[PDB]
Amino acid sequence: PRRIPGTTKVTYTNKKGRTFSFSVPVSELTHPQVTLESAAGTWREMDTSFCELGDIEDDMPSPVDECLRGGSSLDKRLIQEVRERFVSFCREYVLMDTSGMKSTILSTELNAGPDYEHYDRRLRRKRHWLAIRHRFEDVRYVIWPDVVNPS
Amino acid sequence: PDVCVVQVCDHMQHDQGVKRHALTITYGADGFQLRSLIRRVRRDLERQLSSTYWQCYQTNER
Amino acid sequence: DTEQNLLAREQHVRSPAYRELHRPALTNAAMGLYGGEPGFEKAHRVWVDPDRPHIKHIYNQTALARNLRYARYGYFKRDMHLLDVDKLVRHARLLPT
Amino acid sequence: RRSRRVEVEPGDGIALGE
Amino acid sequence: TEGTQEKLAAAIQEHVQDAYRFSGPT
Amino acid sequence: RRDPTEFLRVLRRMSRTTSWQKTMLFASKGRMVGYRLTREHYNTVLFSQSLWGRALEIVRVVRAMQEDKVQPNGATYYYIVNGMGNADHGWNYDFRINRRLEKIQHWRVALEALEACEANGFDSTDTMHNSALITLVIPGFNRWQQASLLLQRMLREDRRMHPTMVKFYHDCLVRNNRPREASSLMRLAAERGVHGYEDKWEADVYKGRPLDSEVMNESEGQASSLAFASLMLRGDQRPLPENLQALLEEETTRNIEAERSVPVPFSAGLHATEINSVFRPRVYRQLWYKWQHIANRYRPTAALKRRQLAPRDSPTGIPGFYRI
RNA sequence: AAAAUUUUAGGAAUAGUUAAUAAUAAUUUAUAAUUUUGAUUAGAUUGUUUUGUUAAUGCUAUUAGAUGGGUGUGGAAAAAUAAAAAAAA
Ligand SMILES: [Mg+2]
Repeated sequence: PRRIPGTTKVTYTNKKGRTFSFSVPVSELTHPQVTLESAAGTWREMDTSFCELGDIEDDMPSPVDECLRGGSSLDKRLIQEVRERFVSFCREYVLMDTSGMKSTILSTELNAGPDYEHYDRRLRRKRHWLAIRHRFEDVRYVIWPDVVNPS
Repeated sequence: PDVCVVQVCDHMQHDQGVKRHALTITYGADGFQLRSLIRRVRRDLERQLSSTYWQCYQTNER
Repeated sequence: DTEQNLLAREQHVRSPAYRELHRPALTNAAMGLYGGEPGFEKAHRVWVDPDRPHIKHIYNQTALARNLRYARYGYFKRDMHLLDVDKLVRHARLLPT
Repeated sequence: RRSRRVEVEPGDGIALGE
Repeated sequence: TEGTQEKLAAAIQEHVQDAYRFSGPT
Repeated sequence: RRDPTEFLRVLRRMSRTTSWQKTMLFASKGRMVGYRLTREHYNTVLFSQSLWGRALEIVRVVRAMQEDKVQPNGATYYYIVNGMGNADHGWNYDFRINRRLEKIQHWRVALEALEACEANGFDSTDTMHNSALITLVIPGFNRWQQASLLLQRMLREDRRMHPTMVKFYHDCLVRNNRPREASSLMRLAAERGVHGYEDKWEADVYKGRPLDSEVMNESEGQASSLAFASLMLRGDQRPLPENLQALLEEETTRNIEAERSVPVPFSAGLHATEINSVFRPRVYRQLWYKWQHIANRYRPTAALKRRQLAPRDSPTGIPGFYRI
């Protein structure tokens, strides 16, 4: 914690021309001026890219999505992390408990997805398979690079 | 500024016949360090206040 | 020549305004409680497209939700600047000459 | 009431003399 | 194809009036 | 479009009177007809979702608030972190309540709001940090490493622990086989004066033992005491020779995994903490918002009996009380 | 295991969902299932030619019971308390 100095010196010139220092007691602010409705644009926002919702226009957020967001892919343990996350993703897709999940064509879900109550029973496995496909198109050259020491 | 008016107002209701306090400290101008003031209030009340739960935090610049 | 009109219809269907306008009816868990609150004790207004319906059996013959009388010409005279006249000729009742 | 500083202040500017 | 946005605005405004029915009087 | 003050006046009432679905319908469809939603519009919507504990709806409001370039204040972060703690969880008989809560990272949004509260300059409250620790700990979630580091910096900021947070965090550590972290939690809550824990104080049997993390990097790098530093002795015990003790140490680690692999036949694959642990917030049983109840479990059905509030063949004003 | 018969002064949607199945323990298929001949939820709620009344195929009353996480024991959970149901001379 840094303490406020309290006093400041400002330069004042008289009518003759002599300059000296007014000592002004000043204190700094501590709280942001957020009560005004004007938006400056300089505030740290909250990340919500990892959340899974019922947005059918998006993909299901996998952990591999945070591993391909602009890192150094030539690092070896990052390749191992990508590999084990894709293995866990495919294994949790294969060993998924499909007891209550049913996929019948319902007419009322035409201009939307399945409803919010039937997300886990209708939308979950299809979004999981589409996420597996869309990650396989991004990862298959990292785990299995083309033949020209390996990672 | 050269003058400063402060207000210490707590609203005392009756929660099952027992008093509960909702206390607000309000300054008159900006610059006065409330973040350093609250930790002085917070250190004093950790030994002297017997209740279930209590908070102390800064809501505005004043 | 038909590929342009078919692709335009297929892109009009997948537009977000068409999918927002033709949303299904809101459930009772989506509206709120079991009832008593005005405005949230029923569902909202459901709009259907007669060529690509998102519900089966567009019309009904119930006592209170009876809607065959509201499909006739005159209720679509409110919006003739936005109207589609081929859908008006195919799906309307009591049209004049 | 704010105590007077031991240095000069802008509040003493009218006492500076024009 | 072009007049679906104003129809959507009229539908959402009707839904907002049906939600305004919660307030009751005035 | 009527008056925008009338639009805010109905939004002020529905967050105050009725449930969470009314403010989500009004603010979303009101945004599509052109009502400019300011911060006081989003704070009333986020008050209603934080009360009912809608963890999916808080993410959808905070996505729309950042799209409209509305800067949140400290009252907004007070509703985001406290609203993730009020989320429904737990298990009915073999039926998981709110199984879609796990794929949302609602513990991470409650942690993201705490980082964005301190970075923007606001002062986070003591009930935010207790509600942020709850979201890592609740029986659908096993995150005790992150909850210990959150509790470690909570004591350095001179916060006081909530009695609901200690009840959840003690049950998470005994579920994840941590008796040292659970005995140090009951020892901590008794010394700080947490209500309900002033009688539960346990002796520290791990006083001479080092931490489990510093054992592991020491084993990678006195050589007789290097391999058996993790082995716990009573004082009246001595180790074997190192060729005999290492054959005995792998005897125990194959017997522990043999006893942990056999399933209990009537548990549905659940720990005994998670059996009969259905959670809904305090709004579900005849109660409204209070600040000191962060993640308040709904009161039992034995609190309000029927036929003592209204006579026979007469309606009672409790529509959803006895329904769990 | 089946048929069968409930009520709401201001009447609308419902779903761990229907059928098939080389499928105990459903990674599949389907134009699936309930409901305006009144469903689901919410309110009230053991039912019962046993009660009362009347000239009355009308109106009006009810107290036999049961109980998916307390223990996989036991043939059967009905088990934390009952003046008999006399419980191995
Ligand atoms: Mg088949």
